Amino acid sequence: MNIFEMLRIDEGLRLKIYKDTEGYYTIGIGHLLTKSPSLNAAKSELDKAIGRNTNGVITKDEAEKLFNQDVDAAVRGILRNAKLKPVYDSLDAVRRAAAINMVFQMGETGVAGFTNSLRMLQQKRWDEAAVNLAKSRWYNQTPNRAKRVITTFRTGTWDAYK
Ligand SMILES: [Cl-]
Ligand SMILES: [Cl-]
Ligand SMILES: [Xe]
Ligand SMILES: [Xe]
Ligand SMILES: [Xe]
Repeated sequence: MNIFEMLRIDEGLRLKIYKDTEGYYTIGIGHLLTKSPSLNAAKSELDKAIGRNTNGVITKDEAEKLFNQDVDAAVRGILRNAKLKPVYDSLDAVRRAAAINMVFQMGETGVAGFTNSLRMLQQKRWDEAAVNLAKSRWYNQTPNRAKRVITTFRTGTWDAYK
């Protein structure tokens, strides 16, 4: 298991524009297109992202391409953030994958706000972090996904994904 397979499982793969759990237009492997309610705005952001007139549909390769870009951006966002990087560098490989998933999902600012959990993770207080991480809107809105990520930070193993 790795970050890619992990996110492919949590996000799924959809070749046509769809709405995510918050109702925003998305495509591929969780590639958010726009927060706007306008489908045309979404079609325009998609065409710009792909480089062609897609008419709201892309191929598997195009999806995987956007996915690679998005994972890369997520890692880079963590490294660039002064509140995230030190935590991230303190973690083992498995746990780092969990941090990437969260950022991919809610953004760097979003994760940078889990101050208290950040500190517990840095201190390697796994069970405590786990409990604090569940006290969030993220967990109440996508509890199955949040449980899998939480267990991963908790245990340092990929068990929740097997
Ligand atoms: Cl893009
Ligand atoms: Cl979920
Ligand atoms: Xe992190
Ligand atoms: Xe994190
Ligand atoms: Xe976190």
